[PDB]
Amino acid sequence: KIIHLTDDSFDTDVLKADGAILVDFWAEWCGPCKMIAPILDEIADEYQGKLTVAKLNIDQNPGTAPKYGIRGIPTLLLFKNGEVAATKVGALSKGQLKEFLDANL
Amino acid sequence: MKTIKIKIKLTTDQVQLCDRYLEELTWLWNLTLSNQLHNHCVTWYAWAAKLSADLDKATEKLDKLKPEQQQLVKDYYRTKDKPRLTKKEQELVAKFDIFARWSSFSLDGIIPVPLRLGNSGYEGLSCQIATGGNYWKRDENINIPINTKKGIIHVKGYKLVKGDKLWQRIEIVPHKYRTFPGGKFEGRELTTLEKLDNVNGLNTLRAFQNLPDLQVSSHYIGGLLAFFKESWSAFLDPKRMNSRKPKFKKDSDKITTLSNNQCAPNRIDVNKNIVTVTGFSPITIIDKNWVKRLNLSQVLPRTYMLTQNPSGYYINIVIAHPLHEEKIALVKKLPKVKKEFGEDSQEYEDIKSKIKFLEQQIKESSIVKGKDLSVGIDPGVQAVVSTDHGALFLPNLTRERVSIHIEELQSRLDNAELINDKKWKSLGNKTPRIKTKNETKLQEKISRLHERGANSSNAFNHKLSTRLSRTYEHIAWEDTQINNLGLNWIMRQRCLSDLKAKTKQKTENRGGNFHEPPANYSSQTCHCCGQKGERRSQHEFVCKNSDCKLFDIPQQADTNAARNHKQNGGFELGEVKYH
RNA sequence: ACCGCAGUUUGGGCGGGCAGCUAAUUAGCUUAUGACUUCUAAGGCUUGCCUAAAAAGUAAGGGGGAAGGCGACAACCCCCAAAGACCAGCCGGAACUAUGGCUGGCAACUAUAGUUGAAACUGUCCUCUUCCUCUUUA
DNA sequence: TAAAGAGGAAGAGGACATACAGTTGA
DNA sequence: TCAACTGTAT
Repeated sequence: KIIHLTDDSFDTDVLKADGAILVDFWAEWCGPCKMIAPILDEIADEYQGKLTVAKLNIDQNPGTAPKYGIRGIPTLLLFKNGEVAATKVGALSKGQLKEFLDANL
Repeated sequence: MKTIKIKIKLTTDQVQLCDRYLEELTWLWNLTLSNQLHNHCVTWYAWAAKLSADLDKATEKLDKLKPEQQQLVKDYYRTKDKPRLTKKEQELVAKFDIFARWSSFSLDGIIPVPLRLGNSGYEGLSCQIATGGNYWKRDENINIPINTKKGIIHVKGYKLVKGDKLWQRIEIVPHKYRTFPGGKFEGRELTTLEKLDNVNGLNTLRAFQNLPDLQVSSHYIGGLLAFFKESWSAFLDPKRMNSRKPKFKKDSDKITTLSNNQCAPNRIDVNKNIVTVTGFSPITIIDKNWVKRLNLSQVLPRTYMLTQNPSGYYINIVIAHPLHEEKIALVKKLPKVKKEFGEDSQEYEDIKSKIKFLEQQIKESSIVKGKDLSVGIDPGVQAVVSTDHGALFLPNLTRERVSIHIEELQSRLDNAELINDKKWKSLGNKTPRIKTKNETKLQEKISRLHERGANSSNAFNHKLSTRLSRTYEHIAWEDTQINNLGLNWIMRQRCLSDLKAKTKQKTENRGGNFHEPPANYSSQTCHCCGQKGERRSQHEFVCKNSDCKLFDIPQQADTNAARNHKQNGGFELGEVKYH
């Protein structure tokens, strides 16, 4: 269900697309990233329609991460029509991410 | 265990040596912190592997049970809303609690990179990727009407702000231990902090960094390493939610104490009032009651500390009961026999018997027969403690005046700083200003007043705790902090928690009992009836029901609450009271 | 009030202690979150005199010499004195009042007899939180 | 009176208060 | 020749 993002279309897909978009910055050799991936998949299936979610491998879209102040992974950016509505870093727990989204939505 | 604080006088050269030692210990502390942060990754990885195994087991046991209940159980965590389940399903929910925090994962194909910590040791960890470039900073000009749980609040937004350098990626690579550059222990891996207890390796590191060799003794190195071990252990303990990662120490936050936790003072000459400790020439003592307080003919010095305070230089000597020594001598043998004979051997049981016996001897060494008097104590607003028999103890009113004096002196100092800064800028210099002599004197005065306030509060608390411990054998203590929901300024000067802790410890040592009854319905309840009464004033209380013996008789509210606490403690006597 | 010194605090001890009233430079009452010296940005009355943030300093047991300090003062020398005030038991529900009384002994001061000689002390590290001051906006 | 920064302090609250081998050296 | 210091173990 999660959409997979690319550098070339990021502007339109994330900035022009309507609604809030939660983008997770990703890599495969990363530990905590694999800790939190299941949670992101969960949130994808719980909040359908109320929120849209995307994943971006830094190892395949290296240009995007610098542009948005990101210096380490995992990182979560909640965007709303061209601006990041919310920002968070580090492997949150299930509850933490849940109330984070609850508050931000 | 007790601590004796003795004032000492140091010569100028001794002060210079102390300053150099403190600088060296600060450098050591920073080095140890850096090493521990670099190493935390290896612990995190094992923790993650164990967590993954646990999640897998939970998944297996959740699937293996019947499909009817497992769906609702999964949903229980898979959904914000939670219904009132039956005991059957609730048991399984508890049994698979772990899903509340995480969902199963692999952790395979990983490479063990060095992590960067956040505000905890287990959750929130991250792997760094790059340095430089612009960064997010709060912009207060942006007001976002965030619809938090408290409705709409205009929170200050964030925006990208000037960067330090061009954005550059970090070279990913696995973790690697750091090692001593040379010397007799070249190539040793610094697995733990205890590996840093070596003077040789530290000297080698300092040479690598082009700093002079260490001059401090190994005892203070050990003491500082003990402090850091304590702080780190607190950081990693889940049970404490307020202890976080240790901080780096800047030039303005240097260590202020030298700790020797290996051996007592080398010499304590009481006739000429001289103390000989490691790393210093003999130090003179300017204390007049140190020989009577220390009481060397019946105690045993263990460890000590050279401390610096606005009042002067002190030496802390820790003393214990004479038996303490053998106890430790046996305790440090336990790891040997366990390794040698195994926990089932008879030696192990004999050693535990001897430990227990010595511990009991020490404990009974300080028990005093009492008069079996029971007391209820209630912290008050006007009186620091009210007692069941009507006693109201006045607080340490003196410290409020010290606090006011601090207010005024800080106002003066800040005014002076502003005027001096304006004159500095007017002259046309952009370099940071250098502090003046009057400002230094005024700052010293403020520091001394803070110290005097703290010491006064501590002395008052010791006196009151000793009084209560001596008079009473059974003590009931409970605080109605609902008033908190300036009052905070007044209450921060009374130090109720310290008073309670001191009384608790002293009553336990004498052989009494300490209880902490619940607080439910303590201030408004007619203690002689149990009915909720009424107050006709700020401190008076009257019972409601006509059947009361004390009906229509105003009484002190604090006395009422103290007697209620006494009842809930289980003593129920309440025979008499003063006014 | 406050400040300094007596191991740290409280009551007390020696000293420093603005301004006003009354009596006779020195005694009482009111009272300041210390006192004093040098030089200056500023302000006040009318060209002079005053009040002074900041800055840099002085002393904080009593008396007598004394180099040198612009000065508060004082290196050094001589005499006097010595309070965070003694010890050991036994009572105390020990508050108000930061521990009351009795016994014994020991000191000091008075007229062999009296008065005074009070209490407590377990600190350190670390992390969160609170307080305060000064700014800026509303 | 309110709120956010910077800097200086404190209070809460939990732990803690080492022993033997081996080496130096004056 | 014994105090003092450092290394190893937990």
